[PDB]
Amino acid sequence: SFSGYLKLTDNVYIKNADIVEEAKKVKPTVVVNAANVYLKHGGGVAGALNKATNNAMQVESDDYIATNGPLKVGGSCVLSGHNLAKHCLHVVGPNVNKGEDIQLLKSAYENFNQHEVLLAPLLSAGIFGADPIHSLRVCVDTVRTNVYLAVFDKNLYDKLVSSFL
Repeated sequence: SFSGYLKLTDNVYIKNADIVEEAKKVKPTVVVNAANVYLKHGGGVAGALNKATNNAMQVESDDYIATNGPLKVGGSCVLSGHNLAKHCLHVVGPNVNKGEDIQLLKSAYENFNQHEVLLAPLLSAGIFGADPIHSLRVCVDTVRTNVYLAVFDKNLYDKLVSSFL
């Protein structure tokens, strides 16, 4: 199962790990993607997850967008997890670098509550430009299901754990 995760709360766990490597190892029921409204998996977690699926996640996502149109910021869709997970929950956190509303981060985390257990990144962190300390705070205060957070950056992981209230 998941291993080496530090317990933050009753249901939130955290580890300094590459989410792609965690997904290939654990093969969880749900891996969360840090998606944009277009499901264009170019960089960050999305680019890395997509690259691990040999671009199959992108092909599937483009068919989904062609049929359904874009997601909302704060919204999500469930697609295949390909070789990484049974499912991929593509969640759109606000991208503060693109001027999106940070108040939508709580709405984005609410999507996790539809799944009993998930492997996930911190939403809106990294290239999405939000404060990762704030993202972890919103995560612990919003998610009620079991979330295993994979934090790619070592120094950020240490800062998140040492500053966690």
